[PDB]
Amino acid sequence: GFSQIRHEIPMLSLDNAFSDAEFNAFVKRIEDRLILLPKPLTFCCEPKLDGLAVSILYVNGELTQAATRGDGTTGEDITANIRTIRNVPLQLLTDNPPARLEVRGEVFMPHAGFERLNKYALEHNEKTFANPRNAAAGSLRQLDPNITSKRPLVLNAYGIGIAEGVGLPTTHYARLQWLKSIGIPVNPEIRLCNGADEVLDFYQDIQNKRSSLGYDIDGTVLKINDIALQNELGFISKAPRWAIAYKFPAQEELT
Amino acid sequence: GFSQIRHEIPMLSLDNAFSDAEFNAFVKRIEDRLILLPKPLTFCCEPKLDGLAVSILYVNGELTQAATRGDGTTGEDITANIRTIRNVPLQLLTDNPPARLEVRGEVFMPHAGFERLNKYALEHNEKTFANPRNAAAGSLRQLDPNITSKRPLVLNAYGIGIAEGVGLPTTHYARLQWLKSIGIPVNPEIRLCNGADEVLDFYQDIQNKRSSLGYDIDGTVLKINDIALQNELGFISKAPRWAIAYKFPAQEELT
Ligand SMILES: CC(C)(CNC(=O)c1ccc(Oc2ccccc2)cc1)c1ccc2c(N)nc(N)nc2n1
Ligand SMILES: CC(C)(CNC(=O)c1ccc(Oc2ccccc2)cc1)c1ccc2c(N)nc(N)nc2n1
Repeated sequence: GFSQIRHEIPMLSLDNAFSDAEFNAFVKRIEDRLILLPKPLTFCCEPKLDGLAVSILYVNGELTQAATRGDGTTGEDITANIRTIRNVPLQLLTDNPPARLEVRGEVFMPHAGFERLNKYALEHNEKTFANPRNAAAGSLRQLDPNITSKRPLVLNAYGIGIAEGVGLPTTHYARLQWLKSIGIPVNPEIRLCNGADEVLDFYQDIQNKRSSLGYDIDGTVLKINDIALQNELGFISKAPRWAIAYKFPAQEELT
Repeated sequence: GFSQIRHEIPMLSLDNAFSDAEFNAFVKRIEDRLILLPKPLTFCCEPKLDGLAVSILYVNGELTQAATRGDGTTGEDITANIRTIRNVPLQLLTDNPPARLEVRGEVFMPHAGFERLNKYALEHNEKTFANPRNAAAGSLRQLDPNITSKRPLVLNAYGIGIAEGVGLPTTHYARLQWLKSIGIPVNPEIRLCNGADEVLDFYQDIQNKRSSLGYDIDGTVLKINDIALQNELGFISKAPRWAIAYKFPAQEELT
């Protein structure tokens, strides 16, 4: 199979909200927690794309390795597969590439590609992919990078992991803009919002085009723009490093 | 339904190991991480019981509230249900109860009870419980605490959450012994181990009696005994507090 890769920096998951009610609930939880509410709190609002999350490493501007999210802590080495994705640059353009930079984002299959692939499948006696999401995951997680080569995949960056030879801007949005400039792809629907009301609008606007843009949008990820606040706000951890459950082999049936 | 309760302190999950290989892997990961290996590292080795995890709160010795684990961050108020569990004390015996103490452990159904309950079910035209685990969960999560009253449940403590009017000992094992003395039930199979080899023995010994003791044992949870090291070792977190995914309502079918 694929070589396993332990992410130097974790690939955390997200809590979900399925209503404005739960969303404000989330906001309030933050306000209280924050030492002093800046008023009115700015969120970097970006669309959540339907696909597979991946981590790409750049060493002095050169794409050197990539992996799948895995369990969030260990993924699979899909470097070669990643190089086949056109919109993924092999070289960051800056003249001053950080020592090491880890770009994170969604790999996905737009409607046109998805539709074409499935047309081919059906007409050639092969189960079609249920959705662009699943199609993406399979197209990408290929032992033979040539197959991945022929699948229409696209990368939309949303974050950074390791980062050394740099002093990243203080705001997430500023960071995404930097990633753009150095040649990395990031969704253009990302906007800045002040206060729930404003965010909720973003939510509505995006939802009213979750499929109209040419690709699938799962929902919207809302993040506090100010990096300092992020550090302050913390991480809703779970599972200790000092312990572990060593489970017994499954119970067998009678007979 | 049940009133929701947000755990003041989280109810973390555990990583698993299904082989000595993965176990040592876990140990090594710790040794490296630790600033200085004390040699040879002591683990509090306790059996992992098959059932439901619960959190019981004592205010000045009095059981005042209890809840289910939920998603680890929010559970259900099952206080009344808990009071029906015999081996759960309503009053900690010490003359000096902490301001507030939160005891955590597994609620479960031993073989005898499980078997009896199911005998009744079958003979009265009712689906039997597949296992003591499931039977426990259902017997406990009852809107009517009287039903829970008639199900044979048992509590085996394994940890502490909130703790105020106290200065808990420096070792987990010391802490469990304290919980015993103040009247709380804890599994007697808990032993102390030095170095993998020793732990691995515990693993074998317990596995060779995972059902022979009169109740079901899932596996064995291994923890570093020294609380200081625990703090040092940290928490393998996942999910930020500064962000959240606001998902769109599910996709609908054609027609
Ligand atoms: C926000 C984050 C959860 C990424 N963030 C991280 O993975 C992450 C990881 C370690 C961090 O810091 C730590 C460093 C060391 C230890 C622990 C935490 C901080 C953020 C996320 C996840 C999924 C997303 C998605 N599908 N679409 C969009 N648009 N954005 C998304 N954003
Ligand atoms: C070790 C722990 C994961 C409990 N520990 C915690 O829930 C926990 C929670 C917050 C902690 O500290 C924090 C406080 C605030 C924020 C974050 C962490 C530390 C431990 C656990 C889980 C399941 C067990 C089981 N089925 N059987 C046995 N025998 N032991 C078990 N032990």
